Amino acid sequence: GRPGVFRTRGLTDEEYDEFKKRRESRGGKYSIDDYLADREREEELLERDEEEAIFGDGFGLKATRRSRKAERAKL
Repeated sequence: GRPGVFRTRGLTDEEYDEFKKRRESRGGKYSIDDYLADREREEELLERDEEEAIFGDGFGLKATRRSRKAERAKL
């Protein structure tokens, strides 16, 4: 335990700028820990899933549906 009113963990200008933007989004009511919590997401979301076919056995979310053969695209 420590009396750290404002933490950082290791936020560079870019992460902090994002944080500022995100904090402005909250009208200033956005502490670093709120950011750090979603940062715990961002890093998880930084890799996997979006690389196609990681979020399960399929990749339908981002499947390249070219669909050049569709006489009835909407039924």
